[PDB]
Amino acid sequence: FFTPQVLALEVDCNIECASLLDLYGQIEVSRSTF
Amino acid sequence: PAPSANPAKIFIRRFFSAGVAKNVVSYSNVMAAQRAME
Repeated sequence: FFTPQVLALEVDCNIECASLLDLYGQIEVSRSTF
Repeated sequence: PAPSANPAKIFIRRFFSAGVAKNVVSYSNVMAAQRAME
């Protein structure tokens, strides 16, 4: 008989780590075994 | 005027990767056009 007020928050607490993929040299490639 | 929102984002999502400076033509295409001039 009593409907709770569904609030619109969503907690998380889940660190990824940190980004380290922009320092490395980037080269787009083709069919494998270059 | 310009809306800056094209449907060409379907590839930068994952199919492409931003900030890579990819070459415009395959190396095979270059050498193929190379030997084809002789």
